[PDB]
Amino acid sequence: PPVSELITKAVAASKERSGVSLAALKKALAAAGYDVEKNNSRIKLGLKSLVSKGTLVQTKGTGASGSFKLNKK
Amino acid sequence: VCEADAPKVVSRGGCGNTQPVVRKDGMKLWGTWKKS
Ligand SMILES: [Zn+2]
Repeated sequence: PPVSELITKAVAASKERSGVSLAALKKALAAAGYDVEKNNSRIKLGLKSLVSKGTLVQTKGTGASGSFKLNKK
Repeated sequence: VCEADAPKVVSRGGCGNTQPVVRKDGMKLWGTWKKS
């Protein structure tokens, strides 16, 4: 399954008012059996694609270093 | 908006899409979507 679903599912499972950090996303995908080490660069890209698709709102920071929430709009 | 949750998470079945500002100009119904 593509990493955009795994990320969206992790952000939905940890839904809050702040927003899953990249470190929490790493932890959730690793707990989901996804190798976050080798494919970290893929994650940053896929995450960026999800922000560029507007599917994730950046709530703090800039780019992948930030916190993110599912764009309910 | 069509809120999907009635004001635990309980879903009323809604969607979450924003609503347009309808206006009338002759016989043509315009609807203004104010995105964000
Ligand atoms: Zn609706």
